[PDB]
Amino acid sequence: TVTHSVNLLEDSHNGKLCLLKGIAPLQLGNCSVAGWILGNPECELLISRESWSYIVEKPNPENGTCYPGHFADYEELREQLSSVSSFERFEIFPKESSWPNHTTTGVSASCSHNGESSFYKNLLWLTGKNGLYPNLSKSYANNKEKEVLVLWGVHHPPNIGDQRALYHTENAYVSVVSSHYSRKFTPEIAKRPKVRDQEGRINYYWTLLEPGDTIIFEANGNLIAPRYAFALSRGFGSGIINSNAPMDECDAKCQTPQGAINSSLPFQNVHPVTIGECPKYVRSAKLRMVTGLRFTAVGKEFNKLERRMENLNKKVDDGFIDIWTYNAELLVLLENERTLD
Amino acid sequence: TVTHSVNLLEDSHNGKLCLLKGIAPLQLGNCSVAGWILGNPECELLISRESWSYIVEKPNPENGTCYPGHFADYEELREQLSSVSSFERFEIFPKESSWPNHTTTGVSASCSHNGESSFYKNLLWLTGKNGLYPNLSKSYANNKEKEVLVLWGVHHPPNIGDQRALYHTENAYVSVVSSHYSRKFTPEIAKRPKVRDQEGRINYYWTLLEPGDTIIFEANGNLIAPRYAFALSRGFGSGIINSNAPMDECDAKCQTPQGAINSSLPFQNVHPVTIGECPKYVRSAKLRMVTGLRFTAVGKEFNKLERRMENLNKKVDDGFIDIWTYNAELLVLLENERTLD
Amino acid sequence: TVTHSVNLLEDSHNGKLCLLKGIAPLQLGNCSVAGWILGNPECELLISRESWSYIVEKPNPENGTCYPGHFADYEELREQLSSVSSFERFEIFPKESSWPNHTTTGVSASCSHNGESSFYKNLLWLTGKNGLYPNLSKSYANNKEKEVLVLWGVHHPPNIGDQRALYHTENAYVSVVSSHYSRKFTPEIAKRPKVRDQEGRINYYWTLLEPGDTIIFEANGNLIAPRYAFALSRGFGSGIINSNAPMDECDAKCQTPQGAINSSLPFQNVHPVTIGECPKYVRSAKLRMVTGLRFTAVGKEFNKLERRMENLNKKVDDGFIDIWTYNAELLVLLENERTLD
Ligand SMILES: *[C@@H]1O[C@H](CO)[C@@H](O[C@@H]2O[C@H](CO)[C@@H](O)[C@H](O)[C@H]2NC(C)=O)[C@H](O)[C@H]1NC(C)=O
Ligand SMILES: *[C@@H]1O[C@H](CO)[C@@H](O[C@@H]2O[C@H](CO)[C@@H](O)[C@H](O)[C@H]2NC(C)=O)[C@H](O)[C@H]1NC(C)=O
Ligand SMILES: *[C@@H]1O[C@H](CO)[C@@H](O[C@@H]2O[C@H](CO)[C@@H](O)[C@H](O)[C@H]2NC(C)=O)[C@H](O)[C@H]1NC(C)=O
Ligand SMILES: *[C@@H]1O[C@H](CO)[C@@H](O)[C@H](O)[C@H]1NC(C)=O
Ligand SMILES: *[C@@H]1O[C@H](CO)[C@@H](O)[C@H](O)[C@H]1NC(C)=O
Ligand SMILES: *[C@@H]1O[C@H](CO)[C@@H](O)[C@H](O)[C@H]1NC(C)=O
Ligand SMILES: *[C@@H]1O[C@H](CO)[C@@H](O)[C@H](O)[C@H]1NC(C)=O
Ligand SMILES: *[C@@H]1O[C@H](CO)[C@@H](O)[C@H](O)[C@H]1NC(C)=O
Ligand SMILES: *[C@@H]1O[C@H](CO)[C@@H](O)[C@H](O)[C@H]1NC(C)=O
Repeated sequence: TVTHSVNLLEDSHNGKLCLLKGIAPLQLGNCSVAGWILGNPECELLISRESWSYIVEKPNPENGTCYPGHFADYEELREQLSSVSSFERFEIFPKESSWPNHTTTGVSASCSHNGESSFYKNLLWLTGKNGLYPNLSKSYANNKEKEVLVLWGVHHPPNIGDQRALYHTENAYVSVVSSHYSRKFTPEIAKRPKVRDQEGRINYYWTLLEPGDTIIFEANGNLIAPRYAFALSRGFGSGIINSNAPMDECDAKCQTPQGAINSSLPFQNVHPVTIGECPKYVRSAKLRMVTGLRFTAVGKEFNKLERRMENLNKKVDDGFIDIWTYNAELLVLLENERTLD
Repeated sequence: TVTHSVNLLEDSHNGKLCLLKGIAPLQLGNCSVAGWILGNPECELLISRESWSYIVEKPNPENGTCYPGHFADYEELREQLSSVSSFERFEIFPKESSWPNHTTTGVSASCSHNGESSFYKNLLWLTGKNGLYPNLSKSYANNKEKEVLVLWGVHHPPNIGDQRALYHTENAYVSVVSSHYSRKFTPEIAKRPKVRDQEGRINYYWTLLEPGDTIIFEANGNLIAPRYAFALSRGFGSGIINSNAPMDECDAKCQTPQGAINSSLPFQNVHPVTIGECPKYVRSAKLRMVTGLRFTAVGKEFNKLERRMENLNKKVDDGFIDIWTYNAELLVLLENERTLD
Repeated sequence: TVTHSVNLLEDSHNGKLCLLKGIAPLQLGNCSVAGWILGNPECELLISRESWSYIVEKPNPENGTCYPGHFADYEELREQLSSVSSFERFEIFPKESSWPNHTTTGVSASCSHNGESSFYKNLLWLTGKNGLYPNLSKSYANNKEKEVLVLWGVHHPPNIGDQRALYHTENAYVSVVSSHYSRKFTPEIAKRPKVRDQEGRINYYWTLLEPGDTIIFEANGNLIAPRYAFALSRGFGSGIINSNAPMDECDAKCQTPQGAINSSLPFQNVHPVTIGECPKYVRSAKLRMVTGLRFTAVGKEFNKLERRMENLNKKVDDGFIDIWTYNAELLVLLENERTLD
């Protein structure tokens, strides 16, 4: 365009999910956030990962909720976990001593691992023993000085005989309480479409038990209790990135779902979603300054019933993306009009 | 302002709801979206309209929900239907063969047509027969390769005798299930203010059964079952316009609630809501460029309990409307300062 | 920077919560909005205040909900009350004649006043009498020509014996109905963490009964009925300000949580939240124009389960704050580049 000029825009991503500042992300792989937290057997991240720089999820992961059901506030949980830099996966309710008189080792084929029927690892499918499902009243007091992510579930069996078998009551209930949180779940029994060869459901629920707060579970049946929980360490700059790009042990300053960015420029256009010390996104292509003469992630953050939000958010993000872009162009269009003197 | 100048702003709307690209809108008239979908008798659009370019609703339509009650996620449904370019109204559950042993032809005065008591046309008010309301288990499998909008309802009668009469049970339930969607409704019996001379209620519910998914209804009473559903064809550019302006068989490129726009200009100010190839809205009035010398609809998108959203959305839309406007003015204010050379 | 210049930015707040246009705010003090509306005894604003220019709340007020429980749509109520310029606190259900055969004067230590156990003042804790809790069916018809804010509550006692004592039924219910509003509450009985030395809960509910609409309460127990309600007078410019700054009987044109603003300038940076005829916020510090040569409140508007909203709103507000700021700077940066001629 002119003899001397400087480009400000970076359009080249290394096409890989590098390290960030020398810390490594968490690759869920086939697994989704729901399976990871719940401990879907196919994930194997449980024992091995507790820290990262960012989380990596694939566009359409299939290994999430193995036993069909509704994961309440799934997207709110995603937004919670975006800011989690690390955590501690601890056995809030030890399987061995917490449930002496309840048949742990409830298992389903819908969650099979290596061919054998199994179940989530961070949860527990309680069932009666010796013909009893005695009322349970287990409690946990968050004394870890970090907010504790607790998971649990309620089994909505397909028929009354199944419930009578698992729990030996027709009219069971699940009560979960804390200092603020109070809720009661009754199982809904009904035949349903046979997802993953299973005709029942499990409703998955969660809450962030704050330090000092005490959470109580009461139940005469239908509880998928927690075996492990998570003590969360919040962190800025981290976040969740949806992508299927490969990784090497490259290190970078910025990261984006298509690839990392390792360049001094202020701007870029590969993708607005970004993590770390990164250039700022624009839609443009031609940011040249003459020197001579002649944010949050997106995509799965909202569910069916929230399409307003998405639209609104689509209206907002996209708006700003345009807005600043224009200004940026204008700024150079001004500056070139000036620095041509 | 100067000898030579070009105006960029269009402030003249033809005051009519023309055709768009030669396709005709859907004029609900007195009827609202709720009555249209539910099939409020006063609408008469059912047999006759299945396609359009945009939907037209009046500010305060009175012919919507004839039998009083809460239409769940009404606004979410509006946002769903904004993107519907057309659909197919089909008899998911034929009245004649789907309910052989249940008294169809339940009717109320609150939905009267031509003086005779009647009922919604896209719904069915089941009632017992021969002293029985046998449990029903009807199912539908979406094999139409398009997402299917299903409607239904639950009758909350004013008193226990009314329920015992209609359904011959005091403790009825309604279970609606799909691959994800699972829900259970119990009728709430109570005397209430006598809206449209009716002391009971009907809670209206809906869902988008995706292709291949199977929806099951179970009930021992209190079901207002569907007679017709809708297979949706999504479409960009379409949308919902709230207005009372008249129509002629004029054709236009753009449309707005006050009137259409047929002009080459890039900008305008008649209304931000617009459909089709349209000039872009601003608040301004004086966009002149010298050549010489000296989005989504709005208004009813949110309910009572969501006034944050509206405020937020009001904060956003109005913001951008201002923002760009300024820039536009600035752009000309700059350009005139330049093109005066 | 240059010999002649004018500053446009105001960075000095008087550090006090003055009057606005000569009208005085409402200082809740220790009390929060919830306690104020509910009538937490420690507030004493009830008899004495019904009008203001704005509301003042402290960052972490401790005197709100005295009897533990969930205040439904608390934040939506805050947003409702932001636009309330005044109201009329009237005894919708007179304690003396509305509940002849129900033991008013239910009291708890969790709401103690001056050492004596007491209870909210705008609510009523009904309890049985002479061994009966006869079904009640009290009603109110809004004939005040202003929307009426109604409050009520449901006692979820810690154990079945407590409920049997207060209400002499194990399976109570609370039905609240209006022309649109219909709802039913069943008490959930469970031992819980002993907040404010209380092991039960009260779920607080509200609604805006519009003029002409009739609200009906039905109950066989567990009702914390209303004693007073509020007829609301909407008003622009008013709002809610969260702060702990002191007050004098100073008068001002604008107000902000850190302090008032009394200055002619168009801009400022002390705080974006503002009330009244105020300069417009920016982040900047150096707005000088040469003449020579060389919105809504924020912070508590959303709850736990809504962190998307907050993020979104944080994304929006902060965005605009930046955006306009830039433009403003640009505008002067342009103008100085021009007015230096
Ligand atoms: C985990 O995902 C795998 C697939 O990624 C599931 O295994 C089977 O995958 C094939 C395709 O490779 C499907 O056709 C099968 O239907 C899958 N199995 C079943 C039983 O349907 C596996 O089921 C998933 N398991 C969990 C726990 O997520
Ligand atoms: C449809 O709306 C019409 C009015 O547009 C309703 O008919 C009556 O309208 C008059 C005013 O013209 C009202 O005073 C009456 O109260 C209305 N009827 C009743 C029974 O109140 C009609 O009821 C509506 N019907 C439906 C099914 O929407
Ligand atoms: C109102 O708030 C006061 C505190 O501002 C509460 O009174 C006690 O305050 C001290 C601290 O000054 C705490 O250590 C005590 O725990 C408080 N009392 C109790 C019983 O815990 C008072 O309880 C509050 N009351 C209401 C109705 O809000
Ligand atoms: C699922 O995970 C397994 C094990 O890592 C892998 O072999 C497979 O490729 C993954 N699924 C897909 C679609 O790649
Ligand atoms: C569990 O059951 C055994 C059965 O003998 C009993 O001895 C024991 O006390 C029970 N423990 C708990 C914690 O319920
Ligand atoms: C309602 O529809 C009827 C029939 O089209 C019409 O006569 C009437 O004018 C409509 N209502 C109003 C207020 O115009
Ligand atoms: C309906 O009832 C009739 C009564 O004789 C019975 O013959 C028939 O089998 C029933 N059909 C269904 C579908 O319930
Ligand atoms: C609570 O209110 C009382 C009475 O006005 C006051 O003495 C006390 O200082 C307030 N609390 C705090 C923390 O200031
Ligand atoms: C209240 O109870 C008394 C008991 O004698 C009875 O006389 C009176 O009719 C009752 N009133 C109401 C309103 O229930």
